Amino acid sequence: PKLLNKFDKTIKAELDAAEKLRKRGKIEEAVNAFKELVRKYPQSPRARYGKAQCEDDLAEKRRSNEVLRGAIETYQEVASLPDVPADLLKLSLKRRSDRQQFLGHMRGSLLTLQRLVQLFPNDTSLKNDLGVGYLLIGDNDNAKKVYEEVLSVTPNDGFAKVHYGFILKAQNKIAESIPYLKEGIESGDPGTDDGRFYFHLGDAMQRVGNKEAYKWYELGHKRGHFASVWQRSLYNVNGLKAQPWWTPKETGYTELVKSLERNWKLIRDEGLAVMDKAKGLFLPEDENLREKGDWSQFTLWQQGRRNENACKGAPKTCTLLEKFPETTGCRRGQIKYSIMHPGTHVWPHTGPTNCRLRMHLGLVIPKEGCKIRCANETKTWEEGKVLIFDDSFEHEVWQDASSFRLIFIVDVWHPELTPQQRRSLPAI
Amino acid sequence: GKCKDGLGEYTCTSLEGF
Ligand SMILES: O=C(O)CCC(=O)C(=O)O
Ligand SMILES: [Fe+3]
Repeated sequence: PKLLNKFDKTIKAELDAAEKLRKRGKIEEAVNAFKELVRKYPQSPRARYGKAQCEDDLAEKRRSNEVLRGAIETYQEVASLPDVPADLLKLSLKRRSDRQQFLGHMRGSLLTLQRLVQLFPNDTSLKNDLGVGYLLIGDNDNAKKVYEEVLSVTPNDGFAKVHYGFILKAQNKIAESIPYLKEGIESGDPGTDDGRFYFHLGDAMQRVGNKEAYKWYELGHKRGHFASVWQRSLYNVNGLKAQPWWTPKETGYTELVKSLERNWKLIRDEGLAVMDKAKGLFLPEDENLREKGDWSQFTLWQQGRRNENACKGAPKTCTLLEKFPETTGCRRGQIKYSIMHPGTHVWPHTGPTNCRLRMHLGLVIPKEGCKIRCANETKTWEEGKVLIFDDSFEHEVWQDASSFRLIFIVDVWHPELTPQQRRSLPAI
Repeated sequence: GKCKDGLGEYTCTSLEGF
C-alpha cells in the first residue's frame, strides 16, 4: 500500500521512527512523537495518519470514548490535506467509519461511507460496506438499491449475494431469497460464512417446504454457528445447560412459579379486562413469524424496562411481578400477555439468545386445538399451570380451537448465569 | 426494530462504544 506522497518520502526517516514507538507499545510516547511531526509538518498526510492511529490505540488502552472521538476527527483531517495518496485516503476514512459504528454514530458512519463511494466509484467493496451501513440503521430499501448496483457490475460477488438474499427474506420474498443466500454462502467469499445467513436460508427453505433446510442447519452447526441443529440462537453464552423443556425445580425459580400459579386468576382477569376495554393495547405480532392467523401481544416489561402505561392497565399483575428481579431485570426477555385465535399457525423459529428461559402461564385455554412443539416434543397448556421451555430451540405453535387462547409469557435469566453476567450482557 | 421473539434484524444489539 502506497502511503507516502512526494513530501512524506523526504521525511520517511522521522515517520518510521515514530511508528516504531507505536509498534513497540509505547503509545503515549508515539502520540507526542506524531504530534510533534504534525506541528513541524502540518501538511504531511502520513504524520497526520500516525497521530490518528496513536489516538486510536490510546482510546483502547483507556477504553475512552472521548479519546476515540478525537481520533475520529484526526482520521478526517487526513482527508482534508493536499496530495493525499489514494491508499492512505481510503484507509483513514474506512477506519473512521468503523470507529463511528463502534461508538454508535451510525448516521456519521453512513456519511463517511457515502464520501468513500463518491471518491472511489469503482471499488465495489466500499459499496458493500455502504450496504452494511444502511442495514445497521434498518434502512433495507437503500441497502437493497446498493447491492443491486454491486450485482450489476460484479454478478458473482458472494458478499453482495447473501446480503441481497437477507433483504429479500426480510421483505417476505421467501422463494426469491433462497438462490441469493445459497449461492452467496457457497461462494466462500469473505463475509459469507456467517450464522445469520445459515439461519435465514434454512428458515426460508422450511417455509416453502424444502427438505434441504436441515442440511444447512447441519453445516451451520458444523462450522460453529449453532450449538446444535435444534438450538440456533446466535447471541449466546457458551456452556449454559441446553435442554428443550424444563421443570420448575430445575430452573430454581420455584417462588416465581408458585406465585404465578397461586395468583393465576387475577392475572387472567386483568388480561381479559384489557381485551374488553382497551383492546388497542394488544399489538399484532410484527416479526413475520406467522404463516396465517391472528396473534397479538400486550407487553408489560421489555429489555428489563417497565412499560409504565401498560402497567396502568394491569396494575395488580405488575405489582406482583416486581418482587422477582429474575424476570423484571431480564434485559434479554419480555413479560407479556399473548392471545392467539383459531386458524393460526406460527412458523418454526428460534429466539435470538440462549440466555433466557421462557415460561408460559395458561390463562384461557380451549379444551382442544392448541399445542406447542419444542424440538421433537409437542405439549399443551393448562389453565393456571406453568410450562417452561428454552425458546432458543426450534418451536412451533398451532391454534385450531373454536375460541381464543390466552397465555401469560414470563422470560427469566438462564439460571446458570452469574450475577456479573446478568448485569453486563447487552440488552436484546 | 427489536429481536423480541426471533432473529429478524441484521443486528439485535446496539453499539455504545466502550
Ligand atoms: O403461543 C404463544 O403465544 C407464543 C409462542 C412462542 O412462539 C413463544 O412463546 O416464544
Ligand atoms: Fe417463539
